[PDB]
Amino acid sequence: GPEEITADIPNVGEAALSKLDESGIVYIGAEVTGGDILVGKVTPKGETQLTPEEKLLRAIFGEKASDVKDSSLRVPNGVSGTVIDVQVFTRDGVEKDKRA
Amino acid sequence: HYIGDLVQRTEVELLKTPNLGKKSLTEIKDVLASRGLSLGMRLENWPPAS
Amino acid sequence: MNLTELKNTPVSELITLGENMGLENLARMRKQDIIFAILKQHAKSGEDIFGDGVLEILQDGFGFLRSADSSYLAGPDDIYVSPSQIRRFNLRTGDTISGKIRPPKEGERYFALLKVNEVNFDKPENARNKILFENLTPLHANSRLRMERGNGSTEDLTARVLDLASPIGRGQRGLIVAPPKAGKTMLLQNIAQSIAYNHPDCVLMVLLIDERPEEVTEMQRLVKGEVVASTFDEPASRHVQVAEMVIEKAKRLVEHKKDVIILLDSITRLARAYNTVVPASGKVLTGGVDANALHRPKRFFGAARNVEEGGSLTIIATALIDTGSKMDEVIYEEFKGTGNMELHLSRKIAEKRVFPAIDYNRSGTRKEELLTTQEELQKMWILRKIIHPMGEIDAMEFLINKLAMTKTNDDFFEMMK
Amino acid sequence: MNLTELKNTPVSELITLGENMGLENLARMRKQDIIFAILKQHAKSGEDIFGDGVLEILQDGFGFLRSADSSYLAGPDDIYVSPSQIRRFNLRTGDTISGKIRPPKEGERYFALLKVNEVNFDKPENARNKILFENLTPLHANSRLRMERGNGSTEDLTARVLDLASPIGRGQRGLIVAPPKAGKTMLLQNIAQSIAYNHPDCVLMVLLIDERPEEVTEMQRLVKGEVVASTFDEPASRHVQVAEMVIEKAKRLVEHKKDVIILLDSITRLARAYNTVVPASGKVLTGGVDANALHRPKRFFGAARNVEEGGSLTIIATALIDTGSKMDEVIYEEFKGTGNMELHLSRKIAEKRVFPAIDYNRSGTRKEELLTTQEELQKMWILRKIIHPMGEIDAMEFLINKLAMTKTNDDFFEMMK
Amino acid sequence: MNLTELKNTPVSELITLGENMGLENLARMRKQDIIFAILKQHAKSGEDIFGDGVLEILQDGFGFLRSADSSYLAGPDDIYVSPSQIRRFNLRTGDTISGKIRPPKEGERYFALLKVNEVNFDKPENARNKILFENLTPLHANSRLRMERGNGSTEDLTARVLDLASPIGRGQRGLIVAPPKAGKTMLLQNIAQSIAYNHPDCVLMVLLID
Amino acid sequence: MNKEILAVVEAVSNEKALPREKIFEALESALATATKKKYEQEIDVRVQIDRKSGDFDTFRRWLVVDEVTQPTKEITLEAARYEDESLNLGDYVEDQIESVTFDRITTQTAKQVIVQKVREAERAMVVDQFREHEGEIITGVVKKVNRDNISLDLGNNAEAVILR
RNA sequence: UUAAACCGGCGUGUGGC
Ligand SMILES: Nc1ncnc2c1ncn2[C@@H]1O[C@H](COP(=O)(O)OP(=O)(O)O)[C@@H](O)[C@H]1O
Ligand SMILES: Nc1ncnc2c1ncn2[C@@H]1O[C@H](COP(=O)(O)OP(=O)(O)O)[C@@H](O)[C@H]1O
Ligand SMILES: Nc1ncnc2c1ncn2[C@@H]1O[C@H](COP(=O)(O)OP(=O)(O)O)[C@@H](O)[C@H]1O
Ligand code: BEF
Ligand code: BEF
Ligand code: BEF
Ligand SMILES: [Mg+2]
Ligand SMILES: [Mg+2]
Ligand SMILES: [Mg+2]
Repeated sequence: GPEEITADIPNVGEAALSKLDESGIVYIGAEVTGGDILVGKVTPKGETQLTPEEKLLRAIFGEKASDVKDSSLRVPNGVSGTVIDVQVFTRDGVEKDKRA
Repeated sequence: HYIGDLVQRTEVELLKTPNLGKKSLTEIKDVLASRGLSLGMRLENWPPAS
Repeated sequence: MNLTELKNTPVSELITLGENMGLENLARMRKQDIIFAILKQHAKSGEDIFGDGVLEILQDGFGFLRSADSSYLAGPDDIYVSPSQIRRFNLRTGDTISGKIRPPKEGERYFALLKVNEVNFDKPENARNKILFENLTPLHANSRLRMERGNGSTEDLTARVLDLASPIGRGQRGLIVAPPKAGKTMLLQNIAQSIAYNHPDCVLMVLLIDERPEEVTEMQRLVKGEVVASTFDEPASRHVQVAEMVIEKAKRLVEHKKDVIILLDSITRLARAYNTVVPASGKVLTGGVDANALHRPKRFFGAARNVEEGGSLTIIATALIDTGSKMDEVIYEEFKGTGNMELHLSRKIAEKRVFPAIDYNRSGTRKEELLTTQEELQKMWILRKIIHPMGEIDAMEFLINKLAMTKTNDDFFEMMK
Repeated sequence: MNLTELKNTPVSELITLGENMGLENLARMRKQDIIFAILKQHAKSGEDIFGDGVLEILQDGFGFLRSADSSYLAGPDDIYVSPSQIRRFNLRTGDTISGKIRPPKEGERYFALLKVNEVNFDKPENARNKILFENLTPLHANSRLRMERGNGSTEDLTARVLDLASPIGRGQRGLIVAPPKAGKTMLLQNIAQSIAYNHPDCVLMVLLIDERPEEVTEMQRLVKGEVVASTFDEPASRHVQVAEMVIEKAKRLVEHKKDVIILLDSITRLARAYNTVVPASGKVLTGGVDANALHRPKRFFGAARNVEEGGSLTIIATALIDTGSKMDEVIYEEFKGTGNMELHLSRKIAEKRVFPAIDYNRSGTRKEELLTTQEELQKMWILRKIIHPMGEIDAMEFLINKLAMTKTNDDFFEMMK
Repeated sequence: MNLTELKNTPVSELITLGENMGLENLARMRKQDIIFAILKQHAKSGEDIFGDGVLEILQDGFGFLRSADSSYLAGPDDIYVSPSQIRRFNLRTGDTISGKIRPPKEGERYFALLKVNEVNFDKPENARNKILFENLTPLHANSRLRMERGNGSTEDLTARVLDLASPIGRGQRGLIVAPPKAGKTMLLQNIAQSIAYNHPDCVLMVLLID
Repeated sequence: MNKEILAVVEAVSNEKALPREKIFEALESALATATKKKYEQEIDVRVQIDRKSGDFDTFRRWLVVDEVTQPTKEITLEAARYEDESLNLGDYVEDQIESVTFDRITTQTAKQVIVQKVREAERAMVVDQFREHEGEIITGVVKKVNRDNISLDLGNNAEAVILR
């Protein structure tokens, strides 16, 4: 499977998801102090060889798997700041999100 | 105003308090009892600060 | 106070009463919406409202108190009934309940009934300890319900003819088989008026399904008793709703040992609605009717019965023929064998401006000896013997002429001498 | 100024008026687009425009003032109505509103109505304090609406025959059951002309649904009154839009105690559109019609009624038969039982070039004694008695010959002597 | 005990018997539901109930003991019959079976028949070793079943006429061709009464459909 | 939204092991476990999604007991005056309405609960395949032995136990 | 067997002392 930036982060508080937008990238002008999610890069990890029921189930429930992987960038511990510019670049063929 | 008197006020005076219904009572139960406190506790030393 | 107490009167008194209550412009919203706002304000005055209505049970377990004047339909004044009452008393569908109600707090829906004070015009103790309706012992019509008025009107004959064609009694199951443009409307009108005037002891419950709203207004304010109807303004869903609701009200009232007359017109449109609201079984019958489309209509039709213990349920449902297609006729067929009382009306004679054109030949009653005394039965047998060998037009003109030449039915017997 | 004041006249006067206003080439854009640009310039001159239209309410709460000449459809001159007016007066659908309007600033959509000056040709105070339509008391046709013209034309018979077959009055619900190529067009044409000429007091509202544009142009500029139509150029969405909009306009006009005649042709295409715009319930009926596909058509049909307080709504909707399939016939069936006024036309006689071919046998009116005087009713009864025993062709040729041999209807009575 | 033993009597005796059993208000539920609750309590007293009914076989292989008074229909007192009995004795449809039954544990459905004690009013040994019905040799009516009552009633003629029109006997196949409103009801009534009074040896099974 | 859930319940392969009723009660449990994650307040939430008619509508269970910890699910033995509850046990409320709709972790919970429910249905199937001989001698090999019970196998994944 | 709790390797370049 590929890598996604869906803002549906599992096992995280709502206070950490408050800064995020609908896409998964924080708006231009929201300051951050501690380690706070600003890219919603959660992706599957679950291996193949799943029974047909598992595959049909994860297909009928959208595109969801062992997505619990955090795999998200936060600010380094110790540095504050205020985001003022976001830069995103997609590979030819990959669908462009609304923020791009 | 102060819960120093509401600590001596159990849950039997919640829905008898005027206009405590579904969502206001929900907030009262949530933001009070989740912070380690219990709604209604017997004590005898709140006046003398003891 | 009571909703019907505000409902018997037009929207004008409701408007001035709301102006007394000091609210927003009432005439803008609907008059039943006016009643909702008015009861909300009355509850705001710090008093417990007293409401009443018949119970409708959904899948969730709670209930709705549908009002009589709202045609037993969904309304903003339908009192919510918490499941706890169904746990304590287990009030079934059709139970007329009156009790204390409170206003709906915000985010709620309607008024909630706190405590029941009256169960079917009786103490609540009889509600729990009572014998059920489908648990009764059905019987035949023992007591005779006379139909003639007694002062000799022109449509009074329309009642006398029944007493001369086939008697009608408590607990009977009557069918009225007639084509369109035959004279069913005025017939059931004077039938209800005669039942009310001559027999005010029984509970007159006239029913109307899918007719003109002008007909509903003419029926409601002409006859004695409650008039619930559902015209074409409501789909098959509300049709079956009002039908099952009035039938369950009748079931409960018979359980309370009371007599209920249910004059329904027509049964064919009810059957069409039923066939519309049944799941498809992958097959169709002759005429275009589903297989299981007749089960619930047959239940609703056979709900009528005469009871050993107390009360009676007598339904007179009009059957419609000459519709061009088969399915309606099919209904009629499936309904001749279940009802024990047939009454057939003539349109071929009605087009001749010959009223009332009742089919004296194919009319009849099963176990009709329990519906009339001995010598009157002998005389009716001889009278039908006289009526038989003459033609249809002959019998009908003889009927109309010699009965308009009479005033009452026993006077008719004493004149035939 | 008023949009209709610029709409009664063709595109040529609009072009020269825009040239007077000094704008871009007007003939290039559409004539209603011309009117939009012209009103924009007129507002640019520093004056408050005076607009009018009937209200259409969307889900958001605001309204649109659809104009009469635009067939009650979406247009660039549909005045926006802020929700504040619906909060103050609560103007419902169909309320003819006239008042002050402002131009649309950029990034806006259309003109906005500032303050209402006329509500249904009455003061705005009557708009808030008023009794509603579905809140009325429906009744039968009390006042008779004569149809004969009085100077004896050839198609004047087409009105007389109605007065001789079955009378028509205020608040009635009329059906015209006829196959294609029978003579419905000219019939409703002379019916509207006779209603307008002989009874100019009532509001003539002719309706046309899904016909030829040439037919729409022939209808609009031939009869007295407003002519709103929606041909096949518009899908079922705009069909149901114009239908509900004219029916709500009629509801409001009856609420204001006025009589509204709604001549609609045809009801079957309206039912087809309705069946097209209903959600699927996972099942189909006989003929290919959804279950709940008839609820809203039945509402639209039963909107007609006679009122105790004031005003009347009389609809004459034409039913179409001989279409080969079942569903249309199904509609017809579902519509014979709801309307209290039937009128049937003959195509088997129309192919013989025998006009007008009205079915005198199956025509009739319920409670027709309130539609005509006493002795005229006796004479009509005797005349139908004479017409009955003869054949169809016999009755029809007798009708056409002996009525063309007469000039008026009472003259016809005095000649039959 | 036996369900029919509680069924011959009206709902009133069932209500007072349930009050003797000390349960919830019985009159509220149905009388056959009353019987279900009453048998549940009787089983709670620590005794094996004795039930009876005719067998109805579904596709799964188990059976239901439909009772006589319930019109051979689905009811809460339809005794479940485990497939093991159909493996041992192979009781077919219509076999009147009487035996020991137990209460339904929770999450179950109805009472379960443990051991059969009576098979068609006979020992269970005759149930396995027996010649079948469609396996028989059909014949004509040899023995005559007289119909006249013998004391001369008015509807007694309605039996005599049959004996005068066409006799009726055992094993016959009779049709009654009649239009509506002809007199079939009272006819079959006095026919059944005459068969029962004059010939009480045979099993009278009157049937009514719709 | 709800049409998607209807499509899922139409597309379930084991409609016979899990018909519509068990499917929407499983979704009841799934939305309960999801609300366990939506709010830090551990509250049991029945939602009666009304599969055939419509969609979910969130409730709140009172969990009648004299305690007060997690007061979203604490009611004494008689606190049934308000709202006309009038019930000691089982009286449950509908305070919070239309909570967080389906999201990805809600679908995760629904997926895991429905697969374990298919497993429970297969357990009912092996129950049926081992039944019909209750009270008869049966052969069986054992798998594990413990101080309190032992596990037994017969074949065809037929699992049973013999207690101490 | 069951329950509870917890879970910079290398090179390069630059600059500074
Ligand atoms: N008893 C009666 N006396 C006089 N006229 C009658 C009588 N019954 C029916 N009619 C006539 O029948 C017409 C209405 O018939 P209706 O009740 O609509 O028949 P249907 O119910 O079969 O359509 C009226 O115009 C009326 O003149
Ligand atoms: N009163 C009449 N006099 C003469 N011709 C008529 C009359 N009514 C109808 N027609 C004939 O009917 C034709 C139009 O029929 P039309 O109204 O379009 O059929 P439909 O009834 O299907 O709408 C015309 O060609 C005309 O000759
Ligand atoms: N022997 C008889 N003596 C007196 N009345 C009879 C006799 N036979 C039939 N009847 C009358 O005929 C009617 C027959 O009804 P029913 O038995 O229901 O006929 P069917 O069975 O054809 O429906 C009864 O109402 C009864 O009054
Ligand atoms: F025209 Be009738 F009322 F069927
Ligand atoms: F073709 Be017609 F107008 F029915
Ligand atoms: F012939 Be009847 F319907 F019994
Ligand atoms: Mg009628
Ligand atoms: Mg035409
Ligand atoms: Mg019979």
